[PDB]
Amino acid sequence: GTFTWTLSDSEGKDTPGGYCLTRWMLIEAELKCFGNTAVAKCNEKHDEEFCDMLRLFDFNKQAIQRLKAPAQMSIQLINKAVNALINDQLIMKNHLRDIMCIPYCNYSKYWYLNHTTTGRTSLPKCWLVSNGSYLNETHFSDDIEQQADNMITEMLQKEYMERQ
Amino acid sequence: SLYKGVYELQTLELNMETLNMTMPLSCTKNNSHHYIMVGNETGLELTLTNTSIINHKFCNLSDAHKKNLYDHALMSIISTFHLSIPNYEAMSCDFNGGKISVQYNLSHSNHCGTVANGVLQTFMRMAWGGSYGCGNWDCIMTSYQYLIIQNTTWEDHCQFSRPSPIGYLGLLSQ
Amino acid sequence: GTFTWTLSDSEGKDTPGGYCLTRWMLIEAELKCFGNTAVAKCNEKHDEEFCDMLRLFDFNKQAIQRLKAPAQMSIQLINKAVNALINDQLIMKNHLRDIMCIPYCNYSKYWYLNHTTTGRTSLPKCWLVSNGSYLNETHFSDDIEQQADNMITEMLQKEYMERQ
Amino acid sequence: SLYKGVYELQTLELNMETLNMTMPLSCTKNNSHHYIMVGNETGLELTLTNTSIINHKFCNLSDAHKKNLYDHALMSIISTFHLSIPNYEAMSCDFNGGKISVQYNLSHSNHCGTVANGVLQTFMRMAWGGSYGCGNWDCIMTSYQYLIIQNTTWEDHCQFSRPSPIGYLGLLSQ
Amino acid sequence: GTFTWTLSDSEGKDTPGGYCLTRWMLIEAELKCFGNTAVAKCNEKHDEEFCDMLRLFDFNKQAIQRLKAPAQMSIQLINKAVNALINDQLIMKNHLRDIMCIPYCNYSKYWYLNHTTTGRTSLPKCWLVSNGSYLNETHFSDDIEQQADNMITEMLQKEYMERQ
Amino acid sequence: SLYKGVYELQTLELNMETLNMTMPLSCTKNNSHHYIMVGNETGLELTLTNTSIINHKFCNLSDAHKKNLYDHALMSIISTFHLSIPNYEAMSCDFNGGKISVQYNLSHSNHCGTVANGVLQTFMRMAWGGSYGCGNWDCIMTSYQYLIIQNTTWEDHCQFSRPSPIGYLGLLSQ
Ligand SMILES: *[C@@H]1O[C@H](CO)[C@@H](O[C@@H]2O[C@H](CO)[C@@H](O[C@@H]3O[C@H](CO[C@H]4O[C@H](CO)[C@@H](O)[C@H](O)[C@@H]4O)[C@@H](O)[C@H](O[C@H]4O[C@H](CO)[C@@H](O)[C@H](O)[C@@H]4O)[C@@H]3O)[C@H](O)[C@H]2NC(C)=O)[C@H](O)[C@H]1NC(C)=O
Ligand SMILES: *[C@@H]1O[C@H](CO)[C@@H](O[C@@H]2O[C@H](CO)[C@@H](O[C@@H]3O[C@H](CO[C@H]4O[C@H](CO)[C@@H](O)[C@H](O)[C@@H]4O)[C@@H](O)[C@H](O[C@H]4O[C@H](CO)[C@@H](O)[C@H](O)[C@@H]4O)[C@@H]3O)[C@H](O)[C@H]2NC(C)=O)[C@H](O)[C@H]1NC(C)=O
Ligand SMILES: *[C@@H]1O[C@H](CO)[C@@H](O[C@@H]2O[C@H](CO)[C@@H](O[C@@H]3O[C@H](CO[C@H]4O[C@H](CO)[C@@H](O)[C@H](O)[C@@H]4O)[C@@H](O)[C@H](O[C@H]4O[C@H](CO)[C@@H](O)[C@H](O)[C@@H]4O)[C@@H]3O)[C@H](O)[C@H]2NC(C)=O)[C@H](O)[C@H]1NC(C)=O
Ligand SMILES: *[C@@H]1O[C@H](CO)[C@@H](O[C@@H]2O[C@H](CO)[C@@H](O[C@@H]3O[C@H](CO)[C@@H](O)[C@H](O)[C@@H]3O)[C@H](O)[C@H]2NC(C)=O)[C@H](O)[C@H]1NC(C)=O
Ligand SMILES: *[C@@H]1O[C@H](CO)[C@@H](O[C@@H]2O[C@H](CO)[C@@H](O[C@@H]3O[C@H](CO)[C@@H](O)[C@H](O)[C@@H]3O)[C@H](O)[C@H]2NC(C)=O)[C@H](O)[C@H]1NC(C)=O
Ligand SMILES: *[C@@H]1O[C@H](CO)[C@@H](O[C@@H]2O[C@H](CO)[C@@H](O[C@@H]3O[C@H](CO)[C@@H](O)[C@H](O)[C@@H]3O)[C@H](O)[C@H]2NC(C)=O)[C@H](O)[C@H]1NC(C)=O
Ligand SMILES: *[C@@H]1O[C@H](CO)[C@@H](O[C@@H]2O[C@H](CO)[C@@H](O)[C@H](O)[C@H]2NC(C)=O)[C@H](O)[C@H]1NC(C)=O
Ligand SMILES: *[C@@H]1O[C@H](CO)[C@@H](O[C@@H]2O[C@H](CO)[C@@H](O)[C@H](O)[C@H]2NC(C)=O)[C@H](O)[C@H]1NC(C)=O
Ligand SMILES: *[C@@H]1O[C@H](CO)[C@@H](O[C@@H]2O[C@H](CO)[C@@H](O)[C@H](O)[C@H]2NC(C)=O)[C@H](O)[C@H]1NC(C)=O
Ligand SMILES: *[C@@H]1O[C@H](CO)[C@@H](O[C@@H]2O[C@H](CO)[C@@H](O)[C@H](O)[C@H]2NC(C)=O)[C@H](O)[C@H]1NC(C)=O
Ligand SMILES: *[C@@H]1O[C@H](CO)[C@@H](O[C@@H]2O[C@H](CO)[C@@H](O)[C@H](O)[C@H]2NC(C)=O)[C@H](O)[C@H]1NC(C)=O
Ligand SMILES: *[C@@H]1O[C@H](CO)[C@@H](O[C@@H]2O[C@H](CO)[C@@H](O)[C@H](O)[C@H]2NC(C)=O)[C@H](O)[C@H]1NC(C)=O
Ligand SMILES: *[C@@H]1O[C@H](CO)[C@@H](O[C@@H]2O[C@H](CO)[C@@H](O)[C@H](O)[C@H]2NC(C)=O)[C@H](O)[C@H]1NC(C)=O
Ligand SMILES: *[C@@H]1O[C@H](CO)[C@@H](O[C@@H]2O[C@H](CO)[C@@H](O)[C@H](O)[C@H]2NC(C)=O)[C@H](O)[C@H]1NC(C)=O
Ligand SMILES: *[C@@H]1O[C@H](CO)[C@@H](O[C@@H]2O[C@H](CO)[C@@H](O)[C@H](O)[C@H]2NC(C)=O)[C@H](O)[C@H]1NC(C)=O
Ligand SMILES: *[C@@H]1O[C@H](CO)[C@@H](O[C@@H]2O[C@H](CO)[C@@H](O)[C@H](O)[C@H]2NC(C)=O)[C@H](O)[C@H]1NC(C)=O
Ligand SMILES: *[C@@H]1O[C@H](CO)[C@@H](O[C@@H]2O[C@H](CO)[C@@H](O)[C@H](O)[C@H]2NC(C)=O)[C@H](O)[C@H]1NC(C)=O
Ligand SMILES: *[C@@H]1O[C@H](CO)[C@@H](O[C@@H]2O[C@H](CO)[C@@H](O)[C@H](O)[C@H]2NC(C)=O)[C@H](O)[C@H]1NC(C)=O
Repeated sequence: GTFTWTLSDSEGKDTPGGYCLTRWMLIEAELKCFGNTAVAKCNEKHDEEFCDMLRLFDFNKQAIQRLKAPAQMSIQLINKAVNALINDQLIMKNHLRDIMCIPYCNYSKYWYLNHTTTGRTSLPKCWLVSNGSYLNETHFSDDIEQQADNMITEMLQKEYMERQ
Repeated sequence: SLYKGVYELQTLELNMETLNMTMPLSCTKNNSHHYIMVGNETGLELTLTNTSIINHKFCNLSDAHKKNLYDHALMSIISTFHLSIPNYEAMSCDFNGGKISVQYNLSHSNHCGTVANGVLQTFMRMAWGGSYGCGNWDCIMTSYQYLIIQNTTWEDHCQFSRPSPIGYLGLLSQ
Repeated sequence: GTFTWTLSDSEGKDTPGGYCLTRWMLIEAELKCFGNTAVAKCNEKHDEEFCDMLRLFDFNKQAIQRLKAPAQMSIQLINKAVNALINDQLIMKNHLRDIMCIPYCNYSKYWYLNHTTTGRTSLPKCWLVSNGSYLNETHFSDDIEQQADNMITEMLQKEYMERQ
Repeated sequence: SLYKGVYELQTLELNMETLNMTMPLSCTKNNSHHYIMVGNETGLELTLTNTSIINHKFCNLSDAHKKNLYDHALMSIISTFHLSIPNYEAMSCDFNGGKISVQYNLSHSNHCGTVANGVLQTFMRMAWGGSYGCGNWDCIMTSYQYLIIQNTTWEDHCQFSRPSPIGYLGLLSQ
Repeated sequence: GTFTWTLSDSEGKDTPGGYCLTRWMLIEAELKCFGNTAVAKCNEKHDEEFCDMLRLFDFNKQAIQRLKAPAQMSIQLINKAVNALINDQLIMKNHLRDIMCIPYCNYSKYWYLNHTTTGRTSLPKCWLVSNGSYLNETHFSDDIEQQADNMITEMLQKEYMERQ
Repeated sequence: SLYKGVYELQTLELNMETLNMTMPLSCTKNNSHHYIMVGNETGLELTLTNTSIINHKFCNLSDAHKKNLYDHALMSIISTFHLSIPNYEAMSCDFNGGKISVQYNLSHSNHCGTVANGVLQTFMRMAWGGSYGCGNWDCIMTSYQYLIIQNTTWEDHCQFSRPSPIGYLGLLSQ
């Protein structure tokens, strides 16, 4: 019950921890699961494209399972629900970046770091595009490394405080 | 590729098609065709042409619901597009039978400020695709004279893009 | 002056610390005060029903004390102020949960943990309802315990860093 | 009840009645009656009936402010309710004298898409109470033919609920 | 690349770290630069007037440099972009405070602490006004000191964890 | 001044004039004059007077764009102000030639609820300045009979204030 970003309050207790995306939810991929700590970051972050997409999937799951009603789109339901589920500022910033020919997120692919042998995952970040294609890791090599360092720092700080 | 010795860079790609049951998805084929899809059965094509389908100089939109309408979802989507456009009545509409369609007259005299642009801008906003000469978007124009909105069937319409709820949702946010 | 969630900047300096709710503000209860640390969490949290209610009371107090004007409702004032004071997303999520028959907050009662002999309080969370009644602590026992552990962790981390 | 040995679970309940001086509070009595209250003196009842109060086929709403209106707060609340409803003129209004009242005709031919539902949905939204068969809320209907909005006095109207600012505020947010 | 509050993703790599405001951006002042750590706070803070102003300047810079188009105001661009760049709640709270004759931020001057010999800076906070003039540091002496203590605490906590 | 021994209190002041190329700035001179400026060339004065400029009892606003309009930016700003005001047609407009101007008739019979107040309130909101008797802002009135909006040139208009984008942006947020 460490996830507040979700609509219902059940989701966390079912999977042992973390949050899983099944095969059907992914393109050309098998089941992937992210650590509880990283997923829980969406509870407070109010600036991440991944978290909003994650929330839409959670919503969709609930709508399908909860509404016994014929599965017609309830347009009224979406029009009502979107204000609660989506951060419109992210939508507009990516729209704005596209307008100004600045690399931006088009909500496709997400890139994350995975610490070898431990399977420790960062929360995924959006893989930016410009001029009809994706940007190379070379352009944003620096950001990739910043995330690696952020993960290292958390690991060490935890060890020190656990040791205390 | 290991960063700082131990962190592998790994990728994830989302399948947004699974969201088709609750929200419309926008997917494009090329600069002339954008497609909005509902569920696994229907949708509307948005297309740019130099020909017409409607010979009317008027839009019978309110009559489309006065008559029992053909699909609340589609009428809602069409209305949303129209409501977004700032107005001016440069629109003709048919809505006769199950085949529902609307046509906009993208006419102008300098084009800056016309509703024809309001239509073009909304059209592009509805389906970003990859949006590919970095000028201002504010007063733009295209070569096509007309915009057609028409019902269609569940086939193809996904090239240079994949279905995404973002277009529709973005307009709701506006 | 550790509270930024308030409208005026005076509120904290008056009571020794923390924030108090008088008898008149509570149902069938006497004065209750919460610790400064917990109250201050509302400065950054943007997802808590309790904090928005707390803010409305603070607003109300200021409107009554500040406006010398006949106490008519200024509808225009509320219509103007609400956008700043209330997180509409919380309102809509609880509305949505009700629609989908998912337990939700109806802004009534709030449940908190109190560490014995020290009086250390968590910030209160909303007590959910469904099908005309309140949910038992059994259904959300897990969340209650998560909060207890969160409080324990903070206590220990503080002791260790204070010791350093 | 001590969690982890030392944490007592303790409860708090808010008195929202103290907010009556600055914002309207919504409180219900049953499925036929919802009450909106102002200050410590007045308010409006919202009720579902199968009888009528207004014999008009028209609403003299603008005339209600043309004439010096009877209370800006109440006119504002009434207007807000009406503005929320998507439109269609299935409303009749009196507003003659201090007793102000409005009546909606909840008429329909399949009911999905009617303004009668827009009214029913807004009505319920305005006063959640405890909202108690998990179907879609989008196209719903009730047994009552009419909705009456009328001034009233400061008595009772709180059963299965307590006064709360949430209903009103939620509509402002929309 | 530690700044996410910006529109483009380049801004951080250019200046060695931190964020600089040139002479042209300041009134009666020469170049000033703030530390990276403090600036980065705007990535998560959703309640600070300084951060929104900072963002407008960043936007302006990009619009001028990126748009090759004649520099006419694109009103449509601003009307579109503002929703993403400005926290309207701050605008409304200051508006509300002014209405109620409560000291408020009018987005003019900002006050910060600077640790001597190290040049360590807090993120600036808005200097409030009321009744046609600025408030004295005496009225908000307490807040100034709270910030000084917050900086001290961070310094010490870092030293202890670095030592671990 | 060192706090806790080591922290100097230092100040920063922002120059918002550098933002003139992308967004309008509001700057005042006194209670009778508020000025909105664009780029480094033009702007609109907002002024409170007891005289008139327009002898019309009507506003030719739509004709202002029907005719090739004189500046999209200014027409947009004027429209925005007008749209903000809740309505009532107590407005006359000229827009003839490059000199564009509008005049509002701030007429009332008790003033509470008139559009004249809607205009006064928006006017003040547009340019806070320093806003300097703590009564409610809701139903206020001034001594001036008319509001004039008129094009002007790039001179002065900054006393007791400095240019700021906040006024305009605040109205967009509303
Ligand atoms: C975010 O931004 C990125 C970057 O622009 C977009 O990425 C593009 O995604 C599209 C769709 O996945 C790629 O387009 C093409 O997809 C074809 C698959 O569909 C075909 O077959 C079905 C039937 O099964 C038909 O219905 C359909 O009409 C098509 O005929 C591929 O076959 C295409 O292959 C061609 O290009 C590749 C190069 O990538 C060559 O190797 C092939 O030989 C062939 O010539 C093609 O892949 C498009 O390529 C992607 N671009 C890039 C740079 O990767 C994202 O779509 C966008 N948004 C989201 C939400 O993801
Ligand atoms: C959030 O959701 C919860 C759960 O549904 C709601 O909780 C309900 O709250 C109401 C109001 O407090 C409870 O309703 C009844 O209140 C009566 C008190 O008012 C009476 O007297 C006044 C005069 O003083 C009259 O004006 C008024 O009309 C009433 O006649 C009690 O007397 C009722 O008692 C009956 O039920 C209890 C069981 O609880 C029996 O023991 C009694 O003998 C008697 O039969 C009753 O309490 C309602 O019971 C609460 N429900 C639950 C499950 O607790 C919240 O109101 C809602 N929102 C907010 C903001 O709180
Ligand atoms: C936030 O709130 C604060 C507090 O109210 C406002 O601060 C005021 O700012 C204004 C403008 O900076 C100060 O007003 C006066 O500015 C004059 C400068 O402009 C003159 O010269 C130009 C040509 O160069 C002309 O175009 C223009 O019309 C003016 O003639 C000064 O000359 C004035 O000086 C007078 O007052 C001072 C006292 O401060 C005396 O010492 C002088 O001798 C003289 O009598 C004056 O400074 C105003 O004083 C400031 N008030 C306070 C309390 O500091 C902010 O503007 C507001 N918003 C923002 C965004 O900053
Ligand atoms: C629209 O989205 C739905 C998902 O929301 C897509 O349908 C899903 O298709 C997969 C693969 O066929 C089904 O997976 C398997 O289904 C069986 C039977 O239910 C189950 O026993 C397996 O364990 C597994 O889950 C999935 O259930 C099904 N979901 C639903 C709700 O039907 C649908 O194909 C999408 N439509 C379009 C046009 O893309
Ligand atoms: C609407 O809300 C107001 C509160 O905002 C309620 O009035 C309050 O009632 C309490 C109890 O009677 C008063 O408490 C005591 O008042 C005396 C005299 O002021 C004071 O000396 C005591 O120390 C104590 O505060 C409280 O002051 C009063 N507040 C106000 C502003 O009048 C009112 O009853 C509510 N109305 C309804 C219909 O519920
Ligand atoms: C409206 O804002 C622009 C800034 O966005 C103001 O123009 C700026 O004026 C300064 C001082 O004259 C220029 O600084 C210097 O310019 C030269 C030549 O470009 C350069 O070599 C120096 O290193 C330095 O940057 C600045 O470039 C110029 N910026 C632009 C975009 O023109 C303008 O004065 C403001 N208008 C009003 C009415 O206040
Ligand atoms: C991070 O790397 C580990 C190690 O490969 C991944 O764990 C494996 O995931 C695959 C997924 O198909 C399983 O088949 C393996 O059994 C897992 N264990 C190992 C040690 O291989 C982990 O999934 C990666 N993280 C993510 C989110 O993909
Ligand atoms: C987008 O694709 C469509 C479909 O292939 C192209 O339109 C077709 O053009 C041929 C040749 O003129 C006609 O026979 C088909 O009937 C047309 N199909 C449709 C659906 O109109 C269209 O020209 C392409 N546009 C761009 C910009 O590439
Ligand atoms: C869109 O849907 C309509 C029906 O909802 C289709 O119209 C049918 O068209 C066929 C072929 O001409 C007729 O035999 C049917 O009688 C029509 N039905 C009705 C009630 O309109 C239309 O063809 C579809 N359009 C596309 C492009 O798929
Ligand atoms: C639609 O028709 C118009 C009018 O013929 C086309 O616009 C002209 O195209 C010729 C080339 O064939 C150019 O030399 C002219 O300069 C164009 N006119 C203008 C005002 O630019 C237009 O290209 C046609 N559109 C499509 C999609 O075929
Ligand atoms: C947590 O528990 C302590 C201990 O009971 C509470 O402190 C008491 O509160 C009551 C309230 O009526 C006072 O009468 C007592 O004098 C307080 N002291 C003790 C030791 O009993 C504290 O209030 C509780 N926390 C909350 C928020 O209720
Ligand atoms: C809600 O309560 C009201 C008030 O008790 C009920 O309406 C009353 O019904 C009696 C008997 O027909 C009449 O004599 C009263 O005049 C009615 N009062 C009012 C205010 O209309 C109403 O039926 C109840 N509704 C539900 C769903 O329980
Ligand atoms: C609502 O308020 C109005 C007055 O604002 C009340 O109307 C009065 O009703 C009594 C009884 O019939 C008359 O004697 C008065 O002359 C009326 N005054 C005016 C000016 O209308 C009305 O009764 C109230 N309604 C309720 C249900 O309380
Ligand atoms: C209002 O009047 C209508 C019409 O008489 C009532 O609706 C019918 O009620 C009978 C039972 O008396 C049912 O058998 C019918 O099937 C109902 N009609 C429909 C279309 O469902 C309605 O119940 C009355 N409403 C109230 C609140 O008394
Ligand atoms: C905090 O204080 C230090 C020490 O004065 C400032 O660093 C100096 O800034 C001035 C700015 O003109 C430079 O000329 C000096 O060379 C800098 N070094 C020293 C040691 O004087 C620092 O800028 C201050 N912080 C801020 C944000 O103003
Ligand atoms: C605000 O300043 C203006 C400009 O000085 C004042 O209006 C001037 O008044 C003189 C004397 O009547 C006239 O000759 C000028 O033509 C007026 N100028 C303008 C632009 O109207 C105005 O009275 C001042 N208002 C306040 C409240 O101080
Ligand atoms: C505002 O701008 C207009 C032009 O855009 C100015 O109008 C001109 O005024 C002069 C002096 O009377 C005439 O010679 C020009 O022919 C006018 N041009 C047009 C096309 O209107 C007007 O004076 C400006 N107003 C202010 C106060 O600066
Ligand atoms: C505009 O004209 C009106 C009408 O003459 C002025 O209002 C009156 O001013 C006299 C003083 O000259 C007061 O004794 C009256 O009480 C005022 N009337 C009202 C209804 O209050 C008004 O002051 C003039 N406005 C300006 C800016 O000069």
